[PDB]
Amino acid sequence: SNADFFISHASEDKEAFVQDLVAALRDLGAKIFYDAYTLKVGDSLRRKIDQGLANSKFGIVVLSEHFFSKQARELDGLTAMEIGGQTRILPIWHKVSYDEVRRFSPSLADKVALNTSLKSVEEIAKELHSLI
Repeated sequence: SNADFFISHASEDKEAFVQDLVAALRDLGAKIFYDAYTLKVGDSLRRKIDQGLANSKFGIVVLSEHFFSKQARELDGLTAMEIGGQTRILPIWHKVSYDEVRRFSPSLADKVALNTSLKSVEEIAKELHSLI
């Protein structure tokens, strides 16, 4: 577990917010990996999460509109608990509404998480760095 955090995200967010979160956290002296953790349609969240947790202390999942679009009701209880029911995984809500999160997964909407509409990338990096 060399790195402090690994960031799993949708490709559409990688340059815009993942990129600032990575830069801001590195600026504070934290080790982070974002190259291998982009999510593509057909990827297994479980496998990517286990892969990342084998090389890092914690994991970050960027919950944006793109992440939800890319990712079935029957299995929502299983997949949302992989994002929200893990002690070492912290989700970040990015540019999403409570009703959107609830529409994709009722289970996820009430789980404790960071939110970019409440803090700057710098405030989020400082708060994430404290947990380390």
